[PDB]
Amino acid sequence: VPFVEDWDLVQTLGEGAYGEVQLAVNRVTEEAVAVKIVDMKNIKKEICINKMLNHENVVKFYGHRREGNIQYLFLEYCSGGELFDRIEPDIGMPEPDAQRFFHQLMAGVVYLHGIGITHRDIKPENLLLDERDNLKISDFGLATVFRYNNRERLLNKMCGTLPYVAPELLKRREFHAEPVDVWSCGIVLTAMLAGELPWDQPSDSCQEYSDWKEKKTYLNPWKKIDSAPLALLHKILVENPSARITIPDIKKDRWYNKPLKKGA
Ligand SMILES: CN1CCN(c2ccc(-c3cnc4[nH]c5cnc(C(=O)O)cc5c4c3)cc2)CC1
Repeated sequence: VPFVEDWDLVQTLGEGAYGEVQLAVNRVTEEAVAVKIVDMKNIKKEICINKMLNHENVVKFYGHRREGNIQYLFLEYCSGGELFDRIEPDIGMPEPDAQRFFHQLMAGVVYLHGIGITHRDIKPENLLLDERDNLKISDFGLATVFRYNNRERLLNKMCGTLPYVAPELLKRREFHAEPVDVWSCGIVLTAMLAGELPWDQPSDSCQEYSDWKEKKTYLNPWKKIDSAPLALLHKILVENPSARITIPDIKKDRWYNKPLKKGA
């Protein structure tokens, strides 16, 4: 079965910081793939990190090939698109659906953290869905190593997306990598259950963030969220990253372990 690496473009799937992502369809084998096209006239590091990854909740990397100035990355096509488009504005989605996606998100993040990688930009636009609605983490363009030879490195680079970034990234010179990813997962959960982001950024200058710190959960988005997931959010969206809930303890949370959804 030759000619297994000959692709035909069809649709613009999206645009990232470095370039655009297009759907490409194979020749003989009829495989569909996502191809990231960046005009280099950062992606080197993105490719290196992608080569480390192999997990059911991480978008698969197939390979790379450059042509002078234009770098191509070949990646798994997720026909369900972005989680972003499953979130209904001002509504969210059914709690059992949110719970399942959150379970899969945690699985993916545990995997990454276990191999010493932090994503640094978790948000619904970077969480894709395959044909069976399985959630897959994508876009490692801001990802980096925070643990190597069993030694943790503190981060200092401000990066990510403001509504999703943890407060310590705006307040402290250095910070631990893992609690930052945990925080963004909490913002994702909030979005799934409310169809709105709670604040522009987690700063003292942001009224909506002050309200949350004051425990005004009679306001939106919190009043739309049931007491059980809201109790989890209270543990995740903690300002002090050392007091913030860790993933092992998220996995013990009452809502996290609530039977909600029937199998397929
Ligand atoms: C209304 N439209 C519905 C469909 N939609 C959409 C459709 C497909 C994708 C899509 C599918 N597989 C994909 N596989 C990927 C691998 N890496 C990336 C990346 O940004 O790094 C991005 C992708 C990626 C994006 C993303 C969005 C775009 C909005």
